[PDB]
Order: sequence, then C-alpha cells, then structure tokens
Amino acid sequence: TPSMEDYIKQIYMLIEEKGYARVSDIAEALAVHPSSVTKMVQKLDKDEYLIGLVLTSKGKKIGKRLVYRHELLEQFLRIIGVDEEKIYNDVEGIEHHLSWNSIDRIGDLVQYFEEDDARKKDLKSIQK
Amino acid sequence: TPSMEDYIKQIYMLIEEKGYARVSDIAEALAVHPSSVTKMVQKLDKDEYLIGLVLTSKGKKIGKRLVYRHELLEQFLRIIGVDEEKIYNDVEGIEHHLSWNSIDRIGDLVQYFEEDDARKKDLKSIQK
Ligand SMILES: [Mn+2]
Ligand SMILES: [Mn+2]
Repeated sequence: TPSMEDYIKQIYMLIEEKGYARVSDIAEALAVHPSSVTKMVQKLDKDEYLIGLVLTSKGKKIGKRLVYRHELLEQFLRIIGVDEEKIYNDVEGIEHHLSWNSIDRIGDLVQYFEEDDARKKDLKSIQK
Repeated sequence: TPSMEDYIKQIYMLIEEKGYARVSDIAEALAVHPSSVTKMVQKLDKDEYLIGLVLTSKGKKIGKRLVYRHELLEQFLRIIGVDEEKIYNDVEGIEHHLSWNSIDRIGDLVQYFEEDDARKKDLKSIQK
C-alpha cells in the first residue's frame, strides 16, 4: 500500500541519516501520532519487512527502491521545468501510482535529456 | 478531492457519450454501489457542480479539464513507451496528484515529441 511504502521509505531514510529509527522520529516525519506508528510497525514486523527496529533484507530492498523512485521522479519534474516549490508534494502523491514500467520509462527519458543539453534548450523553447 | 474528480469526470463522459448520466451508469463506470454514487451526487449538487443529472457551468468546466488531463497523461505515458496495457491504471492514480504546473509542463513535453518524430526516434534509441 501507499502508506506502508511511506513508512518503509521514512524508516529507511532515518536509518541512513541517524543509524536508527525511533517511533517519535517516524511520527514526526509522517505527521502522525506514535500510536499509528506503533500499530503500523507491528504490521511491517508481521509481513517481515522489519525486526531499536531493524529492516530485514526484504525491508532494505524496498526502502532503497522507494528512495530511488522518489529521487528519479524529482529529477524528472525538475528537468521538464516544474517550479521547485511544487515538486516534492507532487512526487509524494504520484510515486505510489506508477508501475515499474512507467518508472523505468521515466528513467530513460531523464537519461534522454541528460545526454544532450540541446534537448533541454529545445524543450525550454516550447515552453515559450 | 480525488474521488470527486473521478465522479465529475465520469459524469461528463457519460453526458458526452450518451446525452445523459444515470446513477446506474455512474455506478457501473466506477464499480461502486449506487448509494455511494447518490452520496457524491448530493455533495456535487451542494458544491454546485451539478443539478436527469445536469452539469452546471462550473461542473462542465472542471469535467472538460479532467478529461483533458486524463488524455494528456495517457499520451505522455504512451509517447515515452509505457506498455499500453499499463497506461490507464497509472493515469487513473496519478492524475489526482499532479499540480496544474506539472500538467502544463507535461503538456509542453508531449508537444516537444509530437512536433519532431526524430526526437521520438532518439528517445527509443536510448531505451536500447
Ligand atoms: Mn508518498
Ligand atoms: Mn482517477
């Protein structure tokens, strides 16, 4: 689910940032009460994404994938000229509704612009 | 809301297709129970999107924009080479989570590829 992915992402990011994931930090990162974190952490444990709390290899794999996908979509929206202020909220929504196929094709397109700057200028010219 | 956008879009599409929007057709289009439809219909009436379901001018403007947005994003995923079978499901989800700014820039991106087929060919080459 979207929520589960939001949690796994924030947990992975805290562990990379701090070395551990506190319930209070997850709650602060997701703007939720810790009782919701506690209840969700018990599901993630049940579904073997985690064992403070430690991500299993399964949990680590998904976390890293979600971070990559967020970063990819940010650079996609940035490349096509979306106002920087708007990018995060858009990515945070759309990330959960894109198939791997779309993600990978968005990947190729990001690569398409990056390998020749003229392409970027031509895209900019249309926006005029 | 996302749900409200789904309903307004489907109502607009039925009126364009058939000339009218019956609650039973709405229910089938969204695969929901009629009571869910009637609840949203009253909400849309209260919010002056509609009044024998008839869109007010406010309702038509939004309906037309939502149909446009859907088509645009289908075209976007299609151009970048997403498997046709996967496109509709992805668009159905992301359409609610993109700012107008993102939609406009995606519009520019679609225009970018549509105006020179060589650009499409160059993108497909990268995909190899
Ligand atoms: Mn998110
Ligand atoms: Mn939808």
